[PDB]
Amino acid sequence: EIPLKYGATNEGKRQDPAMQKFRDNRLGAFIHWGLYAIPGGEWNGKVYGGAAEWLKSWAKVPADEWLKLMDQWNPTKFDAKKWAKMAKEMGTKYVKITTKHHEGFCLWPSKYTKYTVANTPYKRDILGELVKAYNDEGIDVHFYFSVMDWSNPDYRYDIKSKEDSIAFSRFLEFTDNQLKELATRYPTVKDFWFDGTWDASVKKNGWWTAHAEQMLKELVPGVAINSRLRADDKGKRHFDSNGRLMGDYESGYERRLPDPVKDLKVTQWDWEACMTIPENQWGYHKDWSLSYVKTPIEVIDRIVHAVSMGGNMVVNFGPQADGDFRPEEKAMATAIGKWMNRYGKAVYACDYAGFEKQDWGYYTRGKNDEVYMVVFNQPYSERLIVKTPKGITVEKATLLTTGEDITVVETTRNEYNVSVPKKNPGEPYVIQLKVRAA
Ligand SMILES: C#C[C@@H]1N[C@@H](C)[C@@H](O)[C@H]1O
Repeated sequence: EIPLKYGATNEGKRQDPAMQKFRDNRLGAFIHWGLYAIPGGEWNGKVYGGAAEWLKSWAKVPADEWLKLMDQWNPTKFDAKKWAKMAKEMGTKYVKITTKHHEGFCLWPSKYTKYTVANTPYKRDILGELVKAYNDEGIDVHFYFSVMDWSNPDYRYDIKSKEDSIAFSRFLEFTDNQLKELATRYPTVKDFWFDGTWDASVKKNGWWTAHAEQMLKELVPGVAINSRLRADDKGKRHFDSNGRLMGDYESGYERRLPDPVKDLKVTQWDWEACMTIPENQWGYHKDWSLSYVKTPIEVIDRIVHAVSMGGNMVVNFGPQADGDFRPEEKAMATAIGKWMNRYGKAVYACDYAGFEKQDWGYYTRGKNDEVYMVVFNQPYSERLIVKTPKGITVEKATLLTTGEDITVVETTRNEYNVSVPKKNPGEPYVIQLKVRAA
């Protein structure tokens, strides 16, 4: 045991109702909206292939010139109520919103900088409009916050002098102020998801990360805080020097997911994954033909994968400069929505089932020990292999949509062949099992 003052706080998984809710939600959407939406990946006639929200970096644009985009910020098609309806129709139980990205432009009228929605032609408090609209639909709201801030010159990448230390100490107070502001202006917030905490300046200031966590939990009862915020005394991030998880949930699976056979360790803690529709674009990019774009079933597969291993999944959207969503994103949300409406009993409020992974797809476990087989790969054998843990038998199988009974044949001790449905469902589908222990 190494002694640590700013290491892990939590024991195991939080089991208060607020965390249970965060967990049971399972499916979320991510919104990346900021000034980067205006150029849409293009600067000075040149289209850059990197992530559009990092365009300031790719095109080497100075802060003053970048933040001048505020003068064109006028999303006349924006309508918080439509956005919330879209999220509702997709089947998302929560939404995570970029309050401020690396660029430093704030979607709420912060008192602590001039780079906010207030100083734009649009003027209005976008974030407040969204919080109300989503909450009205019964959708929880979570706040993305970039610690790294390219708009504030007291920011430092590292601490190489007392001068740097002085500047950065001012920067951390500025940050605390924005955070307190967010927590008190918008007290229904359920989570803060920190990003841009990877620089050596932050790694050297673990105490501040632990402080930010404590500060926000005092202000917002039951609020959740991601692991990404946190560094310990030694600069170890996410998990501390004694290997204990910091924050309330693990938050490293970004555009990738744990292996279903090798990474079972993740079922021991809460966690949340996020993903993009193209290969790597979070903010709006005008040309999606530049990388592979996932199909709905590919996205659905990742959602169920996450849940099968006891984690949440958040699918990202990068709204247009005008405040509307591109056609591809509307189609995606609608498709995910249709499927969740039919099969979401195997997703919402479900968890790791403790069964050995099989090739046809994923198991999930319901709140009353339902075991759901979510089938993505249809075997030509017409038989779906189910190997049970010790002491578990399978008493019945049922097609979720129709209620029809599905033949279960015992092949060996602890193994069965569950038949495919008489009629091929033509899409990833669910069979529900009734199981019994000894
Ligand atoms: C890097 C990086 C950032 N982290 C992802 C969640 C996006 O915000 C991306 O731009």
